[PDB]
Amino acid sequence: MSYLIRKAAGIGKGSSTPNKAKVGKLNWDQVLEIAKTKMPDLNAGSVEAAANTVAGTARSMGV
Amino acid sequence: MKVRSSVKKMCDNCKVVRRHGRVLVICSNVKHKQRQG
Amino acid sequence: KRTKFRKQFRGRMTGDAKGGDYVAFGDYGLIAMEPAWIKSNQIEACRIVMSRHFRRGGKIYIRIFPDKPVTKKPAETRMGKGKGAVEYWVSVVKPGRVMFEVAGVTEEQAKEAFRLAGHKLPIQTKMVKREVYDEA
Amino acid sequence: MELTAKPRTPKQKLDESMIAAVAYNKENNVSFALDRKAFDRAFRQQSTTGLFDITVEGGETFPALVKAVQMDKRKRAPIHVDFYMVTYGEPVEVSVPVHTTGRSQGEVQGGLVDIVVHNLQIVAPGPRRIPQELVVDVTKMNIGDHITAGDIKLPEGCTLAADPELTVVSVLPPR
RNA sequence: UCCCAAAAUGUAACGGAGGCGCCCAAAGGUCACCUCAAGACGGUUGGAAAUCGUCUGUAGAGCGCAAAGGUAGAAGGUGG
RNA sequence: GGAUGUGUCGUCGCAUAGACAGCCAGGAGGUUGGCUUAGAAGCAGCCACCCUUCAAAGAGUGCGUAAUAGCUCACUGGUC
Ligand SMILES: [Mg+2]
Ligand SMILES: [Mg+2]
Ligand SMILES: [Mg+2]
Ligand SMILES: [Mg+2]
Repeated sequence: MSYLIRKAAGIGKGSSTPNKAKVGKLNWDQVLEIAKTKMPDLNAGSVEAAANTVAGTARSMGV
Repeated sequence: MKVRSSVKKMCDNCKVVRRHGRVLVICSNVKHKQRQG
Repeated sequence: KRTKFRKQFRGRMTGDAKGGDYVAFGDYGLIAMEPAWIKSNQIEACRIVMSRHFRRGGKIYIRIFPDKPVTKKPAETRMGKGKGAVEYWVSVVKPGRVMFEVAGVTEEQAKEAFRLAGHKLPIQTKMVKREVYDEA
Repeated sequence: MELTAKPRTPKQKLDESMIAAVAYNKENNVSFALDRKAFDRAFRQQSTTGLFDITVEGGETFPALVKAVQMDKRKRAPIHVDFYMVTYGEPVEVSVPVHTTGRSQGEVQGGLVDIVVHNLQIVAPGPRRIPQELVVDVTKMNIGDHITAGDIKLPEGCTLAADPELTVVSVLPPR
């Protein structure tokens, strides 16, 4: 899903030090299209159960 | 068979076996066969 | 490591520990159980290994500066007076003396640094914890 | 801590598990002698900011507060301890240590949180209400932020002792 | 003269530092009289020190030279 | 310096509300984390150690390959 984030937020690369300097910030609207295209690749529950999954990745990516 | 006066653990398979007045260590890994004698 | 300007020469003698607490400037520390002399290069070695083990931190406290000039044997003979003006300096260490202390790292991350330094000391040592509160 | 005999000769103390202790205030100054284990179990908790019930052999419960301990060298086991019988209004000044709760905003960034002074002595602790700990905010700190005793909340009814501009905690830079 | 010298004194070594082989018609005698170094504040050929003034100041100065002891009620500095 | 050699005191935690070792069985979906590099996806180093489902599975210990794989451990249940 990192590709989709590197496109939506327009990220050239990322961040070597996510603890110091970050990259950017998006919105939840750009997350709905992520849990809608990659459905079979997620066995979550409903709504929030799939909204907190992706948010996780982003958290350590630098968003 | 590496003779070391200081035999200590190096993994989680090393087992110290006291023999006839001698310090030996058994292990699945044959590179971990240390012995004071 | 070495002093910046002193007198020159000295003597030699060991009495019981005097001014070494347990917990000073940090959480964990390392003490002597044996009375000896600590060459400066030994300190340097300790400090350095400790640095290797602690990539970032710089919270290594070393309060045992070497203030003892030791002489040395030029070549041979014995005709002539005070020899070897500059050989090395020492830091007398008596049991109870706190040589090294560090803070910030976990439990396992102290046994390691300490354990290593310890293989560079001419005497046994031990690691302690906080529990003593004398003067503050 | 059930206190028993209390002589002056440590002949029947060194052998057994007993530690020589004393207590005073302003009136009586009779020397005691408490158990090793009992103390090593109790001083671990209340430390120097908490009194404990001290019943002397016969039926004499006298409340006291630990003041100065003279532990032994070469060993971790103490050898002498000084007690202070708390009065009621204004006893002696007690030393209260400084803990730290919550992750700082400078530890994440790369720096480290460093307490410059562990123990901090204040004025007029107030009996029955002695501060056993001290909670100081650390999250408000960043990089190079200095927090003095003018920034530490008072446990209500307690005034400071050290200079107002003394650095208690400071977040040092990495390396 | 210190240190070694291990608290009377004394005590060695090709042990550890540093001085003397002088000087002063005044630096003597006596009688009077004055009080230092240093920092801060503020001032003009200064902008480190100093010259001045007001405070603080058991002397952190001085005593011809080396050092220790000693010295503020002087063995510090001047005059008849 | 090193070690299940023994004897004797003590500091921490785990109890049939069924450990621990062993055995049988399962082991992630996000994910091929971000970053740096020809490449390094638990396992060179910089960073974190967030989320969900669940009786439950730490982006994680060792061995490995040019990276992949695989073989396991933490954890869960059952049989004594
Ligand atoms: Mg001797
Ligand atoms: Mg004498
Ligand atoms: Mg004598
Ligand atoms: Mg003689």
